[PDB]
Amino acid sequence: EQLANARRDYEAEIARARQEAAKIVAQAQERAKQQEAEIIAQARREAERLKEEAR
Amino acid sequence: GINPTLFIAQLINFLLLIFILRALLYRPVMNLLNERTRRIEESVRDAEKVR
Repeated sequence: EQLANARRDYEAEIARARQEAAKIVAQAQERAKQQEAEIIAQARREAERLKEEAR
Repeated sequence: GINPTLFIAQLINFLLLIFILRALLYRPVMNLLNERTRRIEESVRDAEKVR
């Protein structure tokens, strides 16, 4: 029974772990992309402030 | 009780009982061998599944 349930649980856990890891990686990538977009917007604001200083 | 006919009849009965016991123990040895083989196969399958 442990052999049978171990094969079944290995398949189910591999599928569930792949799905959960993909979802967590997607969420972390979305958070990192939002942070990078905020950093790029801050850099653009600094460039605009430098342009205002040049003016 | 000293006669050859009684000894022959008792020997025949003993031979019949010996044959019956031989069949009975031939069944249990095969049953035990099958049980041991099934246990070994189950353990091997469990180890393979874990790996």
